[PDB]
Amino acid sequence: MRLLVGNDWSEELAEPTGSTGWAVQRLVWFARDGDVLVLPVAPQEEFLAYVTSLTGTRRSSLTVVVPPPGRLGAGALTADRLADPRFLAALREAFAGRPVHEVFALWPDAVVADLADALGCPEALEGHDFLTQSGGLIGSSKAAFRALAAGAGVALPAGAVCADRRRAHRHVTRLLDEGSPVILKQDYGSGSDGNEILSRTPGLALRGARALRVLADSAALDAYLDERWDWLTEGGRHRVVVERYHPGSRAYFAEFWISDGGVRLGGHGEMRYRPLPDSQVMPAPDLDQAQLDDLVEGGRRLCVALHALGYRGVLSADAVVTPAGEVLFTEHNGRATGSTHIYEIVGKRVVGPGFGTDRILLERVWPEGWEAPSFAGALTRLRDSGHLYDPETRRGAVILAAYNTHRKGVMLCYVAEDLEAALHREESVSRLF
Amino acid sequence: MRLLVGNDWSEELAEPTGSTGWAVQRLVWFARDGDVLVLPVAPQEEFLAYVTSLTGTRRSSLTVVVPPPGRLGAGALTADRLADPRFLAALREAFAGRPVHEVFALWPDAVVADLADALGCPEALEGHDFLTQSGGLIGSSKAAFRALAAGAGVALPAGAVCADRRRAHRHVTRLLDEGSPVILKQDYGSGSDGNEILSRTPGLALRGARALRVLADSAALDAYLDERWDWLTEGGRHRVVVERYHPGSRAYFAEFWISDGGVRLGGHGEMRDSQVMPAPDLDQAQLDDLVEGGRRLCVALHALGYRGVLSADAVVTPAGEVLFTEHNGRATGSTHIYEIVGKRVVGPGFGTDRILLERVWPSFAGALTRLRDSGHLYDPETRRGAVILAAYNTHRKGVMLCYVAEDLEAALHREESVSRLF
Repeated sequence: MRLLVGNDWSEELAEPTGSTGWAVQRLVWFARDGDVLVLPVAPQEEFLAYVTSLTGTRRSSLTVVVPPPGRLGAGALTADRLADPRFLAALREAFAGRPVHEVFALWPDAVVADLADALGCPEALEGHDFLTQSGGLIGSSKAAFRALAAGAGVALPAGAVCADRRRAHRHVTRLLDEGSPVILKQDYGSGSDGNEILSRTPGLALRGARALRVLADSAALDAYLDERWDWLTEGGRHRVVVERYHPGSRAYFAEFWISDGGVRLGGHGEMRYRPLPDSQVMPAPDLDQAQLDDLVEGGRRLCVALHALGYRGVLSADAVVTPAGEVLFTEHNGRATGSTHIYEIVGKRVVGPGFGTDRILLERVWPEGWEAPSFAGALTRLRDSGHLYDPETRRGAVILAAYNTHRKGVMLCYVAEDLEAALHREESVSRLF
Repeated sequence: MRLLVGNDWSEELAEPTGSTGWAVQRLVWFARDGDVLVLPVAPQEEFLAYVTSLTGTRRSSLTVVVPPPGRLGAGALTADRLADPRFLAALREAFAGRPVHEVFALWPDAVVADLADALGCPEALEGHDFLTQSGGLIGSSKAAFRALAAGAGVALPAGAVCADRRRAHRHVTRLLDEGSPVILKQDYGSGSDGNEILSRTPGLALRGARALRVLADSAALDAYLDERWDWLTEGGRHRVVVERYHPGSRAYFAEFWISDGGVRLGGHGEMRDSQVMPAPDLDQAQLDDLVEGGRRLCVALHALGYRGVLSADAVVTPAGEVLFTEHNGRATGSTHIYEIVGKRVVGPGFGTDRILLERVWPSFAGALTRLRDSGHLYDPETRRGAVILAAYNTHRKGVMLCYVAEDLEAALHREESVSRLF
C-alpha cells in the first residue's frame, strides 16, 4: 500500500480559495492495487470504475479518504484538513495495519511531510527532510529556475531576475533596444496568468502571457513599472523575471522523475498555444534529432542540479523552439502536471509499448460549447458511437477527468497513429457534445 | 593580471549607506603580482606597503582603481560607480592591454558579472552565468541553508522556514512547549542583528542575536508576532527561519573555496569579539563532523552553480553535538586570515606549529612603530608576533591585529603585553 495525496498548489504561496476538488482527481490514474488515496472531494464511483478498468487496478482494493471540510471549504487539502483527528482516524482505518511503502503527492509541500510525520512514516516520503524546510517551493520558483539553468549551462533566453524597479527598467530597456519584445514573469506565478509581454511594437499574439503592453520609450516604461510593480511583485513579496520574448515560438516540455536514486525521463511533448494552451500532444512532434536531444539533455541537466540540492518528485522542464529553431528553456514545474498521468499511465501502461512508436496522445481541455449531462452520459455516447478508446484497436478517446459540473464536461485524450488521425477523431466526437 | 573587486553586501539586498570603505581594504591581502584592485576608497600607502611586504607581492606591480563617488557616496562599490564610463576607462588603462586571467570578488553579486561583461571578460569569472541571474544571493539566504542542509543530511537544529505568522506560531510553540528557547532569523540577515531569541525564561546569553523576548504563552506570542513580523520579514519581503536555540554553545566555522573543479577546504576556527584558527578544543570527531558537514553542504551549492568562498557556521551543544546554523557565501572576516596570513605569510607551520588569534588593539603608522620598536610586531624569522590586519575597523573603532603564536595561551600573553605598552 502506498499513500497517494491529492494536494493542490502550496498553501504557503496562495489561498486555494477557488478550488472545487476536480483537477486533483487525476490522482486515480496513479493508483495501483491496495493504495490509499487522500482527496478533497470523493470521486463518483463511475469515474473510479472507468479509470481502474483501464489501468488494470482492482477498484475494491483501493480506499478513498476524504477529510471533513476546512476553513476554506472542501475544494482543496488545506493544512487544517490534513491535521483533523477525524481525518487521521479515517486514514489509519484505511491503512488497516498495513505499512506505508511509499508516499506520493501531487505537489511537493511541507503539508505532505507534516502528514508523514503524524503517521510515523517519514521514511516512506522521499525528500521528507527537505520538504519540512519548505524546499519544494523551489520547484515553482522562476527565479530559482533562472539561476539553476544558467548555472547548469542550460540554454536560456537573455534576461535577469529583478527585485526592484531600477534594475528591472535597465534590463527591459537593454532588450527592447535590441529590437526584442520582453516578457515579465512573477517568480511564483502559475501559467500565463503571472506574465506580461512588453513591446515597442503593437499587434503581437498573446501567447504565454495575460496581456501585451506597448511602451514607446523610457518614460512609458517608467509609467508602466510604477503602475504594475505591486502586481508583478505580489505586493512587494517576490522578485520579477525579465527575459527576451520570442514571438511565434512553439512550446515543449520534458518531464522527469527525481528520486533518491537519481533522475529518470518520464516523457516529452508539445503544449499548443493557439493562442491559449488548450491542448497538448505527446510525444513531442516536429522536432529534429538535435532539437529533441537538446530538450531532453537540457531538462536532465536541470533535474540533476535539483536532485543534488535535495528536490524529490516530478519535474517538468518547459522550453520553446524559436522560429529560427533554437531550444530555450523558460521555466520548471515541480509537481505532478497536466501531462504527468497522461504519458506515464495512459501512454505507457494503458496504450503500451506502441505509445511513442505506433500511437500518439492528444489531450484537449473540454472545448467551449461542448456539453454532457454527467460522466456516465459522456461514457455512454462514446461507447455507443464507437469513438471510445478501445484496448483491442488501441484507438479512440480516453476519458481523463471526472465530471466537471461548472463546465458540464469531462476531459478527453485521443489515442491515434498521428496528430491528423487524432484531430479527425476529435471532430467526429464533437457531434456528440 | 587578476581583477580583484572590493565589493560590499549585495545592493540587491540592502542599501550600503553606512559603509565607509574600510572593511573591503582586506582585498589587499589577496593581491598577487600584477593584479588590479577595484576599491571604493584608496588604501593608505603605508598600509599597502606593509601588507605587500608580508605577502611577498611586489607593490609597484599593483594598480588600484577607485571609481568616482556615486549616489551613496564613496563608501561602497554601488552599481552606478562600477558602471561609470570614467571608471571603466581608467580600469582599461590599468590593464594596459593585459587580459583578465581571473576575477575575484569579495561578494558574489550580479554587479560583478556586469563588470566582467562590460570588460569583455566573462570567461575570467567562474560562475558568471549563475551570477548574471543573481544566483549568488543564495549564499546569503538562511532559508536556502535550511533546505540545503536538510536535503544533504547535514546536522541541523530542529525548526522550519515560515512565510506567515500562522506557521511561525505553530513552530515556535512546538519548540517552546518542549522547554527550549527559539531563535528567529531574517532570511537575508547579515549577522546577529537579524535575529531575535524567544524564551519562557529571561536572562539567556544573547549569543548570535539582537535581543531576547520573554513569552509566557500563546497569547503573548500572538502579540509578539503581530508586532515584529514586519521587521522579521523586512516589510513582508522575505521568510523567517524558526529554529531551536542552544544557550551556552560555542560557535565554529569551516570555510571552503568552491570552484568549477570542486570544493576545497580553506580553514576552520572558533568565534569566541575574537576568533582563533584553527578551531581549538574540538576533539577529532567533532572537527571531522564540522568539516565533512560543511563539505557536504558545499558539494550541493557547487552542484547548483555557486562559485566563490563559502563559510559554514555551526555550534557545539552542551552534549558535544555539531549543529550547523547558517552559511555565508562571501569572503568573510576570516578568509584572508587563514588563507593569506596563515598559509602564505606564516607558511606550512600554520595549523601544526602556529595558531592565529584576531582581536582589535587592546593609527596604523603609530601601531606599526610601537609594535616594531617593542619587538612585538610579527617577525617572519620567528613566525611570532602581531600582524596588522587592517588600518581601521569601524565597529571595533581601532587597528585590527592578528597574533601569531604557538598556541592560544602564548597568543594571549602577547596580547596582554601589547596592552601594557601604553
